[PDB]
Amino acid sequence: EADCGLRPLFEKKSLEDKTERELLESYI
Amino acid sequence: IVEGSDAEIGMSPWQVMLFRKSPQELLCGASLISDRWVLTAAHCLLYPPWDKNFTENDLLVRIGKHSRTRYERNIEKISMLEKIYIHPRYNWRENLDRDIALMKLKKPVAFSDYIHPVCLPDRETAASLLQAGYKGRVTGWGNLKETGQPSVLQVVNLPIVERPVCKDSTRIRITDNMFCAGYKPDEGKRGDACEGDSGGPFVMKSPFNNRWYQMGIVSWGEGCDRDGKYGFYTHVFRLKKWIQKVIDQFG
Amino acid sequence: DFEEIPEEYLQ
Ligand SMILES: N[C@H](Cc1ccccc1)C(=O)N1CCC[C@H]1C(=O)NCCc1c[nH]cn1
Ligand SMILES: *[C@@H]1O[C@H](CO)[C@@H](O)[C@H](O)[C@H]1NC(C)=O
Ligand code: NA
Ligand code: NA
Repeated sequence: EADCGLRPLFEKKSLEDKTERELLESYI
Repeated sequence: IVEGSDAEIGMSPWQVMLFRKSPQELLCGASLISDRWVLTAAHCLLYPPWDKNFTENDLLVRIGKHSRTRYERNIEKISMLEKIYIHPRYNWRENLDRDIALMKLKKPVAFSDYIHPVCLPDRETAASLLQAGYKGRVTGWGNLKETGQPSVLQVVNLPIVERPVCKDSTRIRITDNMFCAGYKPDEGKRGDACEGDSGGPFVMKSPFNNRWYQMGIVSWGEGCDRDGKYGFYTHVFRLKKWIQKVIDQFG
Repeated sequence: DFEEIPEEYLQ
């Protein structure tokens, strides 16, 4: 849906989970 | 999940548990892709070598869960299945080629802080992110070791592996409808999916639009977290035309 | 192993 993939407790509040940065750092 | 960690609350709100009615037990993982559709591995529903061939009335879907065994009152939602759709060219005889299935729920599930759908990739997101070395995230309630079971949902981040390395790790025939992920022996870090994690999602967070996309489905592996072996995942984008055909004609 | 779920879902 239009809101897919945006988590209520994370992206929707601009909070990061404890390991998503590991994913971002691999996207090189 | 071997060598993972406990998920945070709400970390994977698209995570679905496939649950057998009788005996009451976990069958597989799955993912929520809309308010009425759940994506899983075909072998979660149909695997004749193990005498597995479930019908809709055999099963329930539990959404919004964190604890494996608790009934999470006021948080999880339990749904009955209207219909199962298995890919017509799913190859259970050889190598689990096209290991994908859809389940339509009898009624739409209400979204919440704990229940929310994942995106499916477009061609451009798939091309941009399905690259060797790029990491995704796998989640499930399956076994903690090859040879016990977790209290809460487990999560591990794993790198996509170059296709020649995947092919050279196994005698099973690999196809374009699969990719593999996991660390190499020389990399030190560990982690894998295991039995019970079948059907769960392999997700990546797009750095372009900051949305989570489901790129894979836990499909198969030889052992769990063995050195020199990798986990194999159904390539969701490669099978998206079938997903779209099912949803358009049965939605 | 699993906590019983409400009967409404099994009917
Ligand atoms: N060990 C088999 C290898 C195999 C592959 C293709 C065709 C037949 C058999 C195998 O993996 N299977 C058997 C059917 C279901 C599948 C399975 O358990 N998948 C769960 C994920 C997992 C298990 N281990 C590590 N990740
Ligand atoms: C699976 O079960 C359905 C109905 O129970 C049956 O029609 C179908 O032939 C079975 N498939 C296999 C591969 O045994
Ligand atoms: Na090989
Ligand atoms: Na390995």
